Amino acid sequence: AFRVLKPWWDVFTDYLSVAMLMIGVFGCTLQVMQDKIICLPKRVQTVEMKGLKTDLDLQQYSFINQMCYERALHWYAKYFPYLVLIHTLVFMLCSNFWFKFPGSSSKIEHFISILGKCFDSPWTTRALSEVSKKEGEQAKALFEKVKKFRLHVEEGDILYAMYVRQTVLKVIKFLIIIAYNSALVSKVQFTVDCNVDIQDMTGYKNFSCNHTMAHLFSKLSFCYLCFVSIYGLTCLYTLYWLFYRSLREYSFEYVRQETGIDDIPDVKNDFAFMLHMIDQYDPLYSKRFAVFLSEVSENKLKQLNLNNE
Amino acid sequence: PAYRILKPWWDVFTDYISIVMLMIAVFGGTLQVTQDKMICLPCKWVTKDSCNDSTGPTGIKYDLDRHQYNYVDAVCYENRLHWFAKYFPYLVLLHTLIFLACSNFWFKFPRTSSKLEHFVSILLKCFDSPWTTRALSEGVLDKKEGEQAKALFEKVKKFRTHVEEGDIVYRLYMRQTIIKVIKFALIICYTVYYVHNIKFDVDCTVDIESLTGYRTYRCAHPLATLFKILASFYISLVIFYGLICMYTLWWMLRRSLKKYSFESIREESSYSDIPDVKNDFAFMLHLIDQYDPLYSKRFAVFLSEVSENKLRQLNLNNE
Amino acid sequence: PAYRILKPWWDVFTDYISIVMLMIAVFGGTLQVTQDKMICLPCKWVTKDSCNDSTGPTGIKYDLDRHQYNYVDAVCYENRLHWFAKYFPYLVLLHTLIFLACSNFWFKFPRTSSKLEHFVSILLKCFDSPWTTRALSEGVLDKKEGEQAKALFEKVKKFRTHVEEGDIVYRLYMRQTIIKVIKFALIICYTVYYVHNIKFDVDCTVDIESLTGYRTYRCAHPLATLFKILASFYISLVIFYGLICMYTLWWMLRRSLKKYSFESIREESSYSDIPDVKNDFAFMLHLIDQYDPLYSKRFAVFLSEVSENKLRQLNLNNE
Amino acid sequence: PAYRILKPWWDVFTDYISIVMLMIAVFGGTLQVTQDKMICLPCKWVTKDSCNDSTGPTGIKYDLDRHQYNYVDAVCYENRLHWFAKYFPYLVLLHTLIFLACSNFWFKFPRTSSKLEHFVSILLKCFDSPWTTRALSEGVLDKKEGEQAKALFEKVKKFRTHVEEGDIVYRLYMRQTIIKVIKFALIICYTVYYVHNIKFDVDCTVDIESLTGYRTYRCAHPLATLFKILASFYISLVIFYGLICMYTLWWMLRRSLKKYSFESIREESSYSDIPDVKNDFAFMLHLIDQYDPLYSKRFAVFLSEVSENKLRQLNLNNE
Amino acid sequence: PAYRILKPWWDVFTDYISIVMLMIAVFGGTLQVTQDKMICLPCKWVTKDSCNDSTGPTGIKYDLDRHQYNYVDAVCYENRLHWFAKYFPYLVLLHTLIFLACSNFWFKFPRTSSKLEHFVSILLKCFDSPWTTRALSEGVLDKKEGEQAKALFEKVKKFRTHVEEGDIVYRLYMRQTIIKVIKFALIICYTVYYVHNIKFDVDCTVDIESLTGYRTYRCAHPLATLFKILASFYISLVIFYGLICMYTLWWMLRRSLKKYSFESIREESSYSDIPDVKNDFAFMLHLIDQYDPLYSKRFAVFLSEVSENKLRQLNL
Amino acid sequence: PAYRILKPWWDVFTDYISIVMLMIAVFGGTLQVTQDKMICLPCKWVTKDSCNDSTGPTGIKYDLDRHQYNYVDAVCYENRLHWFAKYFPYLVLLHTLIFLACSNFWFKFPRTSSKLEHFVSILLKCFDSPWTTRALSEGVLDKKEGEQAKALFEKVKKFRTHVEEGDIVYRLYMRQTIIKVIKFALIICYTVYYVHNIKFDVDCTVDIESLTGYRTYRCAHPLATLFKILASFYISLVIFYGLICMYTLWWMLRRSLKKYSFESIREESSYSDIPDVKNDFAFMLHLIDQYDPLYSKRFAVFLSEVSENKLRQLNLNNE
Ligand SMILES: CCCCCCCC/C=C/CCCCCCCC(=O)OC[C@H](COP(=O)(O)OCCN)OC(=O)CCCCCCC/C=C/CCCCCCCC
Ligand SMILES: CCCCCCCC/C=C/CCCCCCCC(=O)OC[C@H](COP(=O)(O)OCCN)OC(=O)CCCCCCC/C=C/CCCCCCCC
Repeated sequence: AFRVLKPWWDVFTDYLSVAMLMIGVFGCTLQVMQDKIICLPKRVQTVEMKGLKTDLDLQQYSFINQMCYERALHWYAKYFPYLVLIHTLVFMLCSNFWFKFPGSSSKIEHFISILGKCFDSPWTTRALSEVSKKEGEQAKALFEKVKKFRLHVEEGDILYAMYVRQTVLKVIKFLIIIAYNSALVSKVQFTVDCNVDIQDMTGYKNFSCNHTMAHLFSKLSFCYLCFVSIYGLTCLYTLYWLFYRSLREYSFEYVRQETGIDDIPDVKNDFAFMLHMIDQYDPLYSKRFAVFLSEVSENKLKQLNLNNE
Repeated sequence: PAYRILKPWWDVFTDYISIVMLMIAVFGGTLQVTQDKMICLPCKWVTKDSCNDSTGPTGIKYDLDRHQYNYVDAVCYENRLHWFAKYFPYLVLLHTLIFLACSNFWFKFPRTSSKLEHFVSILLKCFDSPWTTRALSEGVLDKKEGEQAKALFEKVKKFRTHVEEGDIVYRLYMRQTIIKVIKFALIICYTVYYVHNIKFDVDCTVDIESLTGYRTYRCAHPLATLFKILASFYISLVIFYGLICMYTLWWMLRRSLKKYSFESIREESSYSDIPDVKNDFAFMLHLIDQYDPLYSKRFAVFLSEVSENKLRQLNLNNE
Repeated sequence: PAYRILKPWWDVFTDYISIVMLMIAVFGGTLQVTQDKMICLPCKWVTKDSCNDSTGPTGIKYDLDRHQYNYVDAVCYENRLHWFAKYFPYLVLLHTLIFLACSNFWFKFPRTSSKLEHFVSILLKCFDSPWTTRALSEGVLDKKEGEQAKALFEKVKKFRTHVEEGDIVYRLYMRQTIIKVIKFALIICYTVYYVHNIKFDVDCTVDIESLTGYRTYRCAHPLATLFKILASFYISLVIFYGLICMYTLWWMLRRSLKKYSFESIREESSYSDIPDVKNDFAFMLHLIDQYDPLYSKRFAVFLSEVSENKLRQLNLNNE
Repeated sequence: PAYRILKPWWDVFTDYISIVMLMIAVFGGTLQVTQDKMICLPCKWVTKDSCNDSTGPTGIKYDLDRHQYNYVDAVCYENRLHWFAKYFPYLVLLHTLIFLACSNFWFKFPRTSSKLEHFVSILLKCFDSPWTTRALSEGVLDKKEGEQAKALFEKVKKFRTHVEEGDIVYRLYMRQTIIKVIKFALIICYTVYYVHNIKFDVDCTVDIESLTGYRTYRCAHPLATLFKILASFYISLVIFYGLICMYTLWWMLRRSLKKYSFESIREESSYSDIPDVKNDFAFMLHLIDQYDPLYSKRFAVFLSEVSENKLRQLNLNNE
Repeated sequence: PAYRILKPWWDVFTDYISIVMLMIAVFGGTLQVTQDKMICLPCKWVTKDSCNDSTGPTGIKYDLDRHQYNYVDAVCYENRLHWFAKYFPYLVLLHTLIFLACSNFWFKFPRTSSKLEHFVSILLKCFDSPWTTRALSEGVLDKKEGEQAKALFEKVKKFRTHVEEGDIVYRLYMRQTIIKVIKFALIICYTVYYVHNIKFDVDCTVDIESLTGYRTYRCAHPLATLFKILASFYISLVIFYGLICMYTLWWMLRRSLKKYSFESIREESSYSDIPDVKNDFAFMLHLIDQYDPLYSKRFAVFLSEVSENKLRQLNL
Repeated sequence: PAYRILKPWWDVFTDYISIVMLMIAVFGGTLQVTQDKMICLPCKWVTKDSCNDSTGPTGIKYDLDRHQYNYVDAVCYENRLHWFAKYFPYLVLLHTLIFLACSNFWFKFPRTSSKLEHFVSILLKCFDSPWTTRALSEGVLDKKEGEQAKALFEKVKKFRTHVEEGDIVYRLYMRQTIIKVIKFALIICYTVYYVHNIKFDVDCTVDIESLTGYRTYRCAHPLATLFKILASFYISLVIFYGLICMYTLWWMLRRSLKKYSFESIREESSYSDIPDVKNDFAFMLHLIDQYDPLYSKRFAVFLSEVSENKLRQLNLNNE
């Protein structure tokens, strides 16, 4: 269960990605509709009004429709949902990239596993009561496991760099999407002026067309712009949390003040970053883990077990 | 999972109303995407951009092609159909999504979700503990049941030390309820004020004379009365979603939910040392009492130091 | 789940009938959405807003465009087709949704749902108790089996003093049956009354002469007859539903379900000390007798104090 | 689940035929919903309301609009297309729903369902018990295994007393088979009689001369030949279904299924004390014999009291 | 039901080919339902009930309404379009459904299903039995595993007596294989002989001159060519199916599957007293050998009586 | 299932790419079935079978019915539209089905499937073995645990003797990769060559003058540009697929996977006598190295005969 390492920003971005995927699917389903553009020629040949006889068949009208749809309608108004689909697929793929790496997942599972072993161990509350038979043996075994974790994960820094990389990719993708979508949202217009040269096939050269779902695609584009704006603000806050304080180091000095143990050291690198992650999830976990990190506390446990046996 | 005990009757009712409103949104959206149109006929005789409305009967000849009719329909659907009659299902879908997000925000927000999961897990394991039956019955004890009861007692102490200092769950539930009534008021106002604009007869004046030959057209919006029905039904459901939510606000403000007293339990049961709890512990026990008060009773024995002493003495007899 | 023991034959029959009526509602609503239309031809010969109905034959020329025909269809569908012929499937869907909400309300309402889950759990654990098999047989006793039997005896006592005080489940079931029978009465009334309005041929008079040139039209409603063979069928199902509900109504008024008599069970078995349960305990035991009487038998041994004395003597023997 | 032992080959065959029949119903219903129509052309030359049926060729001009053609199609579909061609798939759907309800009535009806579940449970647990293998091999008997065998013997005796008193399951199965076979007879008779009415060419004379100008029209029903072959295919399925039901009925009338004889089983086995069960017990034992004789042979040793005495002696030596 | 051990490579291949034939049938049926139409234009110049086919060109005026065109389309679709082009998807549906029924009949028929499940259960239990591992390794033996091994031995002997008498499973599998191969032959014959009638251009002559004014029409069948590819590609699949079925038939005529020889296994193993099994048990051992040799080698140890004597003296 | 350990990263990537390609095939197939057409208009001025292209503007009167236009569209779509622009989605579907068959052939082919299932089962059981944890830490051994360790150690030896003889899995995987890359090459060649034939404007000279009046027409294929970009996207995926396959091919030509040296593990671990496996054992060990080397590390201590001797000695101590 990796949910303990998903902060509020990650969950919010995941739900925004789901919403954007819904928008893209709905837009594609709207694009499925056959009747897309409706074109009438220009300068066609109490008051009683009479209709203008354009003198065109239904097939001529359909030919004009497809000609003006291909050669007069802007490509954004025709391929916006597919771009939304591609962008949301990229967002979903690059939002789990820290989680689904081979070497990173094992470290994540090891950290959360031994941290849960802490959060369920009697020796943690026993150690707080010490500060303030079988369980002792399990305590000693878990303490060896904690030292194994220290020698196993603390060396590397793949997790922090990988998370920074995926956050930066999210930010730059958001910037590109916002820029080009805001630039091209003005091209989704209802009334279009089509000037294809099919005078030899139909008889007319200038047509006035209406894109029937141009209003719907404009609303969808504005909603997608709002969703991407919220996504990018969330990713910018993620970047700010990543770089406003050094996440490559974690100080246990708060536990040093709270817990009477001062042998508790300040771990670094991936240990520090994952401690910050679980602090975003639940700050009690790190405080309870600290009493297992220190080794003078291990000597105290060894003395207690020696006297008990 | 087992979050059904954390959802009182009002939350279940609002969830089901949200499901029905989502059904309304999907149905209206499918209809608006597939079959929503206007059937516009030009007004032959016009009187200052208004229809004049004037041997056997013979049909009026408008001389329009089918595509001129389609162009007139599209233009008078975009420019003269009211925005409510066009974007009602999408507004309903947005409102339902916001309502569902507000109702299920604290189940996804990590700080509140961790506390809720911890509470529900310890309460389920406490309610299913045989030590609860033995203690409320007031030396035979199974060994594994012995250290199970001891470890669960220690876990209850852990949880009380871990949750009782904070009130994030209560504040989040308050804010969710406040948003779910503010949005209900806004929805009811803007939906009742604009439902009358969903009409079947629409007179459009769009100035496409250079392409069609007529200025003013009389249009029939076929899927309007149905949209007048669904909206009305929606205005019904939201009203219910309001009233229920308002009751929740009353339930959260008639008394202080950040203080829970076990006075009845220590009145009936023998263990009178059971203390009073505060903050998120109190609010979550109130939520549990909204489902089944007995779940509180079997929890209370795990909050008492007299029960701890009795369990310690009997375990010490056992091993 | 295991709630099938709390659903007698009437509840299962109503659930299946509601499923079939929901299928009818979905089918009719799909047809209404996709293909419900009118095909209106103008009456050339008229007499005071009424169709006069007066070598080779030649077709009648109305000089109407396709879009004028579509407008005439839309206007006469909106104004002159009866509301029942247009909203029968939606009314059926609403009625089925309310029927299913009434049938499954006590399984979702937390106050009754908690007690029902409690009773189902204790009855199912008493059904599978080995002590029940040994006692109905009337020694050797695995210690786990002995303490589980004693703890389940105490659990029976605790569940009894928890539930016997109140009758919320019985009242809710009473209210659900009453709502389901008055709803059946209203449905059969207004549905039999308005079924004659689903006609194939409808004479529409909509006064759109300024747009079409004709005042009266003779519309054909293609989906009328199928709706009739739906509506009558729906009526039939409702009748069955109502009759079933009526039986359930009588089943809760023939004899007092709130005073369960264990007279036959205590007469057959050696244990003749079975006390008559009260209120919701009695009602749920009657609901269990509807499913399978043997369950009640296999529960009786946990309510008799004579079997409790036998178990206590046996427990003192092995302990 | 494990009711499959209660469904013999005829029940499985009828279930598969009903499934493919339901596919027929759904396919035909979809086709009748979407594409069932008539393409009607007026007969220009007529003699006494009958189609007279009388320089390159040039097309016949009827001077009819598209909407007049649509009205003619609707009226000649309603009034002159045979009801069988229009409502064949709905009739098939109704018939298959009744067939499936009759096939699975005893599984959902609580009285028979409880008895069948009890029988299946104790028969499967009798199969699982290794005492059957040890006894048919005829001490090597585990203490716990011996006690489970004794509990199984007591449960078998209790179930025999519980279920041998009545024959509700046999009566329900016989009634279901009789209803299925008589419904097969009615379906075959009416479908065979009315399958000739599904024709491609339909002459309609609907008297809409005031609205169209012609009295007689010749219509083509595009979904007729397919609606023929499906019907023929459906007929074939019913025949197969019917034949299967016939055999099942004969299987319930050749020998008394309420008087089961263990003659071969107790003759081959050492135990000659196995009594002949009766009524429902006999019925479910015959239904098991249809699946696998091994199940009945292993149940025979728990039905024997001499085997009970041997188990008692072996367990006696064990303690 | 863990029946995968009873399906050799031919059975899995035929199941996948039948699934793809199901997809052919559903796709073709959906197309024939929704968009199988005919576009018929009258032949203006008629020469003895046939089409004569004779500055600025001008379109030909037929003076036909759109409903007359629809009537002509329906009449020439029903009367003149060949029935193969109309009912190929329904025929492939029926054929592949019969293929699935033939494949799964012995799995659904209670008489063979019960015996199949009984044999599969004891084969799986003997495959995981510790005594099999000990004897193939061949005394240390716990009382409980010895008891369970003796119980499994008695089950093996009793089920051998129960099954070795009959041969219904092999007979049913044989009958299914012959029905599948002869239906392959029939399908190939009729489909290849009738695949040429799916044409894009069809001349229809329906004599509706009193209702339309023309007698001969030229019709385009838009979904013809696609069906052709479908038909042709469907034919390819059937060929593979038949070839696969052919091998199955050859396999079941290569040697008598009702007599299984443990000769290799009892020669290589220490136990040279393994008896030769007969009839159904022999056939299902042969199928399991076609799945994996190790299952048959391991079950060989539960049939010899020298292994029984060794187990008895170890238990003693 | 449990084959996730067997599939490396390239298999997962190719599976995802195949899923996206199948989405391409489904989308293109629905568009081809539903909306693929041509809208052909005749060229009034024809000079040697070529469109000559020679007050207020007025429309060209072609004097063609809607059905003649449909006939022209069907004939030109059939004849003068390239086969690629028509059957692109079906070719994509066939290619994806062949790719999926090649990628998942060894999991369905029984001879390789049995070996893979055996290897995965004993590897997972050895990973979950407590003796693995003891060996990596290098005691308290429950007798179930000890017998499991000894029996599964013997299982590992027997599996090595059973699987070391054959190399069918490696050969099958090699053939699958080679087919997947050669088909990649053919797909790229024929798709890239014919991708320029998906054009919007298409001239058709179909010679239907006796039925239409014109010989040459200028059609516009609406689902061309979209198809074009779909083809481009498909080509992109194919390229990626091909690249991945090449890496896999390179991964199976860099070193002989039939000779897996245990060098690094036997230097790191205390047991330096771990023999070097060969053939399919080595190949599946290399695959599990690609998935996770910890699997091979935990399986290595179950092959060494020094671990045989130490486990045997410690088991002797425990007996
Ligand atoms: C808010 C977000 C929701 C997102 C959901 C998006 C759904 C996308 C659906 C894709 C639709 C693609 C098919 C488009 C066909 C267009 C045909 C058209 O224009 O309509 C013509 C005509 C309708 O007009 P009339 O016959 O006059 O009927 C109206 C007056 N009774 O329709 C047709 O000819 C065929 C229509 C195809 C319908 C396909 C969709 C139907 C869906 C059914 C709605 C829900 C199910 C039934 C509900 C019953 C109540 C539970
Ligand atoms: C027993 C009753 C229970 C089941 C009933 C289910 C109800 C289903 C409701 C469906 C609503 C959606 C309908 C949308 C279209 C309505 C009007 C419309 O546009 O259709 C008309 C038009 C008719 O024209 P053609 O078929 O060319 O006519 C000439 C005949 N050669 O149809 C169309 O082109 C649009 C079709 C849209 C619906 C498609 C659904 C068909 C599904 C096929 C089911 C079978 C698939 C698998 C079969 C395998 C082989 C047997």
